[PDB]
Amino acid sequence: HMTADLKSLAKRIYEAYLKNFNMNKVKARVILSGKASNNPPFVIHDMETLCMAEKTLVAKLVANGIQNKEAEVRIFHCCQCTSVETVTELTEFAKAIPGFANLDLNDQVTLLKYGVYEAIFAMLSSVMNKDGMLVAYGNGFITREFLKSLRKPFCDIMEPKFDFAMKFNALELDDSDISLFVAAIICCGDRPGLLNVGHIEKMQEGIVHVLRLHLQSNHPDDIFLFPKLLQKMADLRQLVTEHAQLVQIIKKTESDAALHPLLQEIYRDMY
Amino acid sequence: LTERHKILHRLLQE
Ligand SMILES: CC(C)(Oc1ccc(Cl)cc1)C(=O)O
Ligand SMILES: CC(C)(Oc1ccc(Cl)cc1)C(=O)O
Repeated sequence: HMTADLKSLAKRIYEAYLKNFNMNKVKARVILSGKASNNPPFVIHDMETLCMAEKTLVAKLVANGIQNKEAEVRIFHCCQCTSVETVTELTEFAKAIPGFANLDLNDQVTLLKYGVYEAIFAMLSSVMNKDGMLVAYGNGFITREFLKSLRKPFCDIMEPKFDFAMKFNALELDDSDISLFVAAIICCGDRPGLLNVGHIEKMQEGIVHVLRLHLQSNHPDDIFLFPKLLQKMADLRQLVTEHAQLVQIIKKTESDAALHPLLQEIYRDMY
Repeated sequence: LTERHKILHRLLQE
């Protein structure tokens, strides 16, 4: 059962999550359901609407050397910028997890290096439905079919994330569940190269324990929701392993698809 | 391992 120290751990993880992530599930579902506004996001569903959307982003695109690259390269330059922002928010989120900042700096780097994209793809589900995903802070909606329509290999990047997201979203998690889930992802004792594995495993056990009790209380009828989420954690590691492999393939065969430096150091020597 | 992750390391200390 859930004692006071455990409720407090769950509360500060939930608060750290609401503070650090501009987009979260309650905000995304309000946009995607369109029940708070008859002004829906601009839909990007083909090359013409992409180019319309990019007339808005012109100064940013011209900021880098991106405005004249292939559409596939422009799209995933913007997706990278989003990833960079989320890594920055996840780093702040992690430092607020009790015990994370006490770790050796090397272990903090390792946890984030291997954790952020598992967390990214888990939280990405919040802004996805079967037909597309919210972009540009919820102001745009880029369709699944348009992403599938791009040329190889750029058309293979997102579809597995949609596939994960549809099954993940069927669990009906709310932000309080997701914050603990993401905290469990980050505080993973398995990561290659970790030094103080005993102490991280200890930290993970407490978070995963709170996750389990929180789920049993918040979703009492879904008896095996915790086992289901354990499996989703395994699925995310495999999702991320394959994503890293695709990023490596693109980095070798695509002269024009540069990697942001922060993501470059995340992917370097990953899997 | 921190030489190989300069930006991450900077955000963590920040
Ligand atoms: C999700 C995303 C944007 O995926 C890609 C795709 C293509 C490239 Cl070149 C780099 C990254 C990421 O990893 O941040
Ligand atoms: C809409 C799309 C596909 O992606 C993004 C992502 C994040 C931001 Cl902030 C702006 C745009 C694009 O403009 O190509």
